[PDB]
Amino acid sequence: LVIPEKFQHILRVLNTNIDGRRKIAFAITAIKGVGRRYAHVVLRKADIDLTKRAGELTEDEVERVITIMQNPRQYKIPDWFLNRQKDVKDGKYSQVLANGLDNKLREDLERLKKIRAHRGLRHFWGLRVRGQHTKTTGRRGRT
Amino acid sequence: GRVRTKTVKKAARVIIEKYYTRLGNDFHTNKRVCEEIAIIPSKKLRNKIAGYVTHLMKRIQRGPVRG
Amino acid sequence: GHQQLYWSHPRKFGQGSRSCRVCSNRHGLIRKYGLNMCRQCFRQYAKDIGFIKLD
Amino acid sequence: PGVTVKDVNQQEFVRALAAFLKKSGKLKVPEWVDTVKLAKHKELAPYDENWFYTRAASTARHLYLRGGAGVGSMTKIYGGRQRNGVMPSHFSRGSKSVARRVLQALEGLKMVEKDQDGGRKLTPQGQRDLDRIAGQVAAANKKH
Amino acid sequence: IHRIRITLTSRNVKSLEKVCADLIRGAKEKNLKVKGPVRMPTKTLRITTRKTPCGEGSKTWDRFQMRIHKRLIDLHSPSEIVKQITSISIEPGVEVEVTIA
Amino acid sequence: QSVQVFGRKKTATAVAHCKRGNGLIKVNGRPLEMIEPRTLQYKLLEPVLLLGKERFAGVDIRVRVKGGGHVAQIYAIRQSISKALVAYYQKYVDEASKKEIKDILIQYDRTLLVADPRRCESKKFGGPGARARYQKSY
Amino acid sequence: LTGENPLQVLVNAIINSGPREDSTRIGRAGTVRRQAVDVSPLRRVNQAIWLLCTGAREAAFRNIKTIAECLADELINAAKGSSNSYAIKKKDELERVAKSNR
Amino acid sequence: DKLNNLVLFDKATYDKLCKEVPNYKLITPAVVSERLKIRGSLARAALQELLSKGLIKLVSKHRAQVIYTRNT
RNA sequence: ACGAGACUCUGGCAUGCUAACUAGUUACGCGACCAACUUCUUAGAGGGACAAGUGGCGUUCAGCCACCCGAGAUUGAGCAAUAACAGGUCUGUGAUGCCCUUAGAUGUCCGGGGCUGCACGCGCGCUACACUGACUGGCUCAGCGUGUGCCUACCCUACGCCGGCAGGCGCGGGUAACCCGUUGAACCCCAUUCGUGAUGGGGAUCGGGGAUUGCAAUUAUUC
Repeated sequence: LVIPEKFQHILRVLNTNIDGRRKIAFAITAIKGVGRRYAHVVLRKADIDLTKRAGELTEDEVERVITIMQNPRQYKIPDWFLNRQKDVKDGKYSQVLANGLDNKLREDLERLKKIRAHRGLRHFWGLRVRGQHTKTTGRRGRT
Repeated sequence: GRVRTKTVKKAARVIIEKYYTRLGNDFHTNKRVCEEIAIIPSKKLRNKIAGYVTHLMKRIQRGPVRG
Repeated sequence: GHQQLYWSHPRKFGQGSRSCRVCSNRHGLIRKYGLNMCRQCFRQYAKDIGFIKLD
Repeated sequence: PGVTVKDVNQQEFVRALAAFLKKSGKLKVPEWVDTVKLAKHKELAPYDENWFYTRAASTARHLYLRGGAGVGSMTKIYGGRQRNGVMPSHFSRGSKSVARRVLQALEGLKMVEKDQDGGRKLTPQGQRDLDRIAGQVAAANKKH
Repeated sequence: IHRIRITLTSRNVKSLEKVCADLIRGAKEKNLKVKGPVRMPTKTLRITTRKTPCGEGSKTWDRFQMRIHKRLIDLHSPSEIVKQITSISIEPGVEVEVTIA
Repeated sequence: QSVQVFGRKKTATAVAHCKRGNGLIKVNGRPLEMIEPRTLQYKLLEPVLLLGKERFAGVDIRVRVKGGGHVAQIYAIRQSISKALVAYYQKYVDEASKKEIKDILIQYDRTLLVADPRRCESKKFGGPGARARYQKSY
Repeated sequence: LTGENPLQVLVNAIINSGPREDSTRIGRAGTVRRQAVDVSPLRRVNQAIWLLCTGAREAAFRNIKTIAECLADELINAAKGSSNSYAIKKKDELERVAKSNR
Repeated sequence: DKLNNLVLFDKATYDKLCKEVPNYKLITPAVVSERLKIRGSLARAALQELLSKGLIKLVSKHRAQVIYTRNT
């Protein structure tokens, strides 16, 4: 129950720059496509256990997860695990990275504005696009 | 509160005045005799009448009561 | 003519297809157990039907 | 003089039965086991790997309640709140393609099979075999 | 089969129990084996309605009740005996159903 | 020739089939203290060690234990052990041993013979529940 | 794990840390002082116990020593007769303040 | 605002804090977590390693407070 | 003499009673040494609680307080007095008294704008703060109830196409303690966990997988 790995005051995974204060392996909110049941499934598929010591966990497991997500369509694993699926401009789910790029693509609002639709303005003003009622309840969104 | 109304009070008074022979001091025996010698249309009211009959029997075993 | 108009697209949930069997009123209908009375007519006839107040 | 398979507390009983069923060595789980959510009330996927073995033994007991065993009654053990956002709750279950794949892996095991009228039924010969195995692991190296 | 069932249903218990006792006594007058009266859980019909005909006043509701009591007695006898025991000038309200099953 | 009042409380139950035989005590349908919820094992440990083996050396017990709810079937196991012991000693040996050992068991605690009569009460008139009322405006 | 007797502290902090007087309201108005009273010890000791429920919670609530592990201090809060507590000395500060009215 | 403690495993510094647990009157994961201000899971791992060494016996398990004792 | 009480319904209790082939079972029982006169569920002619016993307060009255014993010791509701009000209802009723408009009858016809806005003019509503909140799916859980032709064309539901289950189609059961169902995409729990609180802990919108099939839903249906 010993490991010769050395504590690293600086660690780098995906070029993010965020406050490293707490533990790891489920504060991966900086990592976009790992965590919860899918990461549990991958780790169980890798046949690893929890007989080590928590607190000091390295990042190789999540690197392997992203490596398998580089070619996820080969093994026919249930393919509802990527973020934006069945989008226009491609019949597949390609790779992207870096922050400042994903949050925008969570709302692919170029073609829906180009079509001269109410949807572009519904999305743009920070208001409802499906119709959340906004006069007595439903006041969250700008505070 | 547990104040007995005129119904149970008057029924107990009449039962004691008319069948003082049979009534005793026990609630169970007073209950049985009250059921026998009177047509009490409810069992709760019968039990209340028997309880007040027992209370008044204790009262009159210690002297005369005016009712 | 008549068949060119009638029975084209089914009205599967007609509120106007139901009425109180006593006064032929649209509203307050009691369809449970097949009463098919409005609530006022039911209150008038509740004792005769067999429904009585206990609780 | 005749041992019942529901004789020990079912935790270690199903644990040992699953140990036997995995020690047979002829059956390896397919690739549609854990990535299925089954029901909503969970947060994670099957991780034990003996989930198939438990499904079959539990299903047997389900008959020790009634014929034509099916999954919804089996999964009604834990009900209460299931807050699902903007719509009320449901009553637990799993998936039927999972059941079909477990059946495809279950043929040749004489454990649990369908019937002609709808539902499941018990395999008495395999029943006796597993009873004998459980009894003779209990009475040889568990209570001496 | 000679298994015949009689199902007794009424909204009140006094008359239903009177009819049940009458039929049990009748089947015991003759030397007949009779399965004792079996009581269904007496399903209760509820209709809750606003008391007002308009929509005015304190929201007050009527809680109407209708309880249906069901008993079934099992005995083995041909149809003529059942037909004879039915014609007893029955009291109103107790619906009698006989099935040869 | 049918002496059974079994063991119940709240929602659960346990059919106390008590009969003369070899005399070994069958409890929980499972080994003594490994119950999977684990919450209330120690209450079962009071009487079985208090009384002794010889008192229960002839009691062959066969109980069908059912019912969800810890406070129901737990403490109903103790109600059943007390009541089955009472009936066994009464119908088989005498009343004096019955009163002695039963007095010991039911003087350890009272709550055996009495369950909570508390039940959920009706949703009342013009309110979300039994006593709460909808908010009144002026 | 103890083997010895924890009885000393187990009794000797809480179960006579207890205060000796609480207060009550005066007349019909005036929220500036409180008339000192007492109770047969149970109500005042267990009012200290209730404020200690709040105090031990806040010693756990958003704090380091958590619930299901304060067994030593809880046995202290339970057993019998001497004085070391904290919310009880809060109650004793209030005790003296309201007791200046005798 | 988590504190900074020496967690590195060295030829020297590693064997200077692992033989300090039995130097206290009260030695539990709770006491170590409230006093020495390092994860209680580290103390649980330490007692697990002690159990592996063969000087105690494990009884039951929990996510916070485990039972390891001895009868010799 | 009404009203109050009594009363009716409803809960809470039977080593008791009446009996059930839909719950429940005994050494001339198998599928296993390597037709119990009925009690858990159901429901009936009954029983049980009376301030009844004791102690203390009370022109030693009515009664009050406490305590054994007890399943239970002011115990859910329903019903509820003349005079009342210009309270609401003529839009529930060929229940009902007439001053009195209009043809744009307050009839029909999957037909058809709003009201599903956002500087709020108001009212009823939709929501828990940490090892307690939620996942391991690793042990038998709840109902209260509903469910298919006078009208009538509209009922509740038990396997597979299979992406990961309601489910677009074949399939049986149930006019129901017989089927749904010992209530079929639910406990609150838990080897995904918080070491002292913005993290794993409880969701600001809002995008894809096949959509229960309701012309429309967006100008209210659908993981």
